[PDB]
Order: sequence, then structure tokens, then C-alpha cells
Amino acid sequence: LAAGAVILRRFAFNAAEQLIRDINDVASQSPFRQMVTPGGYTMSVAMTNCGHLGWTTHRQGYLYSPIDPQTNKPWPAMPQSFHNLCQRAATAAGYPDFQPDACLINRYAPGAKLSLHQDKDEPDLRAPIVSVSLGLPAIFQFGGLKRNDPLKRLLLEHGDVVVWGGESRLFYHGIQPLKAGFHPLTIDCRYNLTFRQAGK
Ligand SMILES: O=C(O)CCC(=O)C(=O)O
Ligand SMILES: [Mn+2]
Repeated sequence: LAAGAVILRRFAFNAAEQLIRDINDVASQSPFRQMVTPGGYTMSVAMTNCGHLGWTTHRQGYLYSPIDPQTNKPWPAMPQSFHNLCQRAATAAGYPDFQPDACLINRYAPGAKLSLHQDKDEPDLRAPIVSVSLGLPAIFQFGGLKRNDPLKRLLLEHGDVVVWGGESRLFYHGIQPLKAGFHPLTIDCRYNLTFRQAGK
């Protein structure tokens, strides 16, 4: 896909059913919620987290916290299925020592989108981003270090895993408005699992 980035198409296909079962378990403790940006806007994507740290929004500035600001309780621990799939994907991508301490779970309803951004809330740039697609297909935008750099448009389907790091760790990326559709395992949405090393 780019220097230090690759797309493992259908890599998580066999694990998908189990991953989704665990998403449901995580959501039981920390429900999906549409976060409000530091700017005061409700995101179309619904999110939740598991692992030691969870990505969240604050009155002013994104940040990681071990506490779910909605439930006021710790985020659920990282499911075994998540941990194992993530490490296998990272190894295949060329990052064998990846040890994530956070997993952001995104749920896209039809029309939902995640505008172009950089994952720049993690201090240790040596750790890659492992992104798992589940359910409905979406168009993933992958660019460069500048918001105006040319964008690649790649369809991401159920089971696809994208890993980026090294030279492309801070590349801009996003998801275009989700097209309506149906998928036997997620029904009416697309889920995405984003593993990161947010601390240390
Ligand atoms: O849904 C995706 O494929 C991308 C999600 C993403 O960029 C994020 O969680 O920071
Ligand atoms: Mn991102």
C-alpha cells in the first residue's frame, strides 16, 4: 500500500464470527456511543474501546484514558481473539514485536464517515496501526503527510486488515460515507477494530 504499509485482504475472515461475538461482549460493558469532538460536534461513527487505554474526545483535545467517560468505569479488557488476530496480522505485516494496549472499535451505520485524519495521539511512532474490517464494504482513503497529498481509494471488505507504520505511520486516511447494504454477520453496519500502542 505504501512504505511500511500493506493490506492483508480477507486475513481476518476465519476469525470474523468470533471477533464480532467479542465486540458484543465489550459493548455490553462499554456501549457504542457517538463521541462529541473537542469542537462540539457529534461524530457519525459510533465508538467504544477495550484494552488498557481507550481513545476519547475531551472538551478540548483527543486523548487516551483508562476510564470510559460515559460509564465512568474502566474499559473492558482486550479480548483474546483480538489480541491473537492483531499479533498475527502485525507479524505478517513486518511488525513482529507489536504489543497493543488499546483497541478502538468503530461502528459505521449507512452514511457514516470518518473524515481524513492522522492517528497522531500516540507518542511511540515505532508501533504500527493494525486496522480490521468487518461487515459492509467501505472505501478507505490513504494519502500522505499533508492533507492535500494525493489519495489512494481502496475498497475494504469483510475480513480485510490494513497495517501501516514506519514511513507511513502518520499518513492521512479516512473512510467515505458508508454505502447502504446487508452483510450476514453484521447485518446493517461495518465494524472496524483499530489496534494501537497508545501508552509507554
Ligand atoms: O474504519 C477504518 O477503516 C478507519 C478507522 C480509523 O481511521 C481510526 O480508528 O482512527
Ligand atoms: Mn485513523
